[PDB]
Amino acid sequence: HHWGYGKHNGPEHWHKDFPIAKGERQSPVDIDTHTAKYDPSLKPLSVSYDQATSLRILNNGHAFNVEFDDSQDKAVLKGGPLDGTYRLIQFHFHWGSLDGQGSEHTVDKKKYAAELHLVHWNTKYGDFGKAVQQPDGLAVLGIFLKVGSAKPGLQKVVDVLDSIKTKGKSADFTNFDPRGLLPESLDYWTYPGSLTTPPLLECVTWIVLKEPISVSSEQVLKFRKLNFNGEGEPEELMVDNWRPAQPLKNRQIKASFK
Ligand SMILES: [Zn+2]
Repeated sequence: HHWGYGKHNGPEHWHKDFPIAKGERQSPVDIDTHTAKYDPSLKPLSVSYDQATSLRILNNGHAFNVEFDDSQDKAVLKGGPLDGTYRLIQFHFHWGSLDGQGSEHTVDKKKYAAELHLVHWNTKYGDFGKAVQQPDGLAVLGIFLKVGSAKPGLQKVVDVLDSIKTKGKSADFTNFDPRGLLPESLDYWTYPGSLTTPPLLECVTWIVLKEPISVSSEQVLKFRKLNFNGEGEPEELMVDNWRPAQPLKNRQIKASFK
């Protein structure tokens, strides 16, 4: 009876195995755009992905992760609210069963069709495993997806999904360039929070871009053909793999922009 997103194991149940689910800096959260204060000391975000090396795409039973070689300083996030340099380890998405839901963060209670998470770890902790044990161990860049025009840079991801339909399947996935997933603007909101899946560790500086990217209905439809189950098990479509907004608890959300 492992955690997931169903009626009997979904986000409302997580606190039983992961008591930090009711902690002081849980994610995601609703971004109240009227109370997020502009902070002119926040720096431009620096996203250096030109040397990114993707290796593999994996269905882990909760999402698909596109994984990167993080054994050298190749694809780093820095600047913004961060001190130091954070190395990209993987990205993944959360999405809905319908276009009207799917994002984890919300913006004045608005839910987007999906949300992309580019996960980075603080190089001063040596690796991802040690970083998640630190309050500033991770920097996660969150990007909202709305349904409209296709995102051409997403199409190589969408097209390999039939090869990792079920939990546990992986596929070679080299030379994918994540710069094809970024909006024009790097204006962002930022706040201290957590992983949004178990173990829900409170190790993340969240950086959520104000500008969503557009993906086509056909692109998000193919996300929804994935499976939570493993091969040869009853088919359960991987949809609504999103945790809802959690209490802000007096944390302040800061805006990079006026
Ligand atoms: Zn995520």
